[PDB]
Amino acid sequence: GVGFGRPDSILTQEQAKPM
Repeated sequence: GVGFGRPDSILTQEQAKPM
């Protein structure tokens, strides 16, 4: 999802890891 430090969903962006 949204954020930084490895992806969720959109595969090559990154996420804050609450998902």
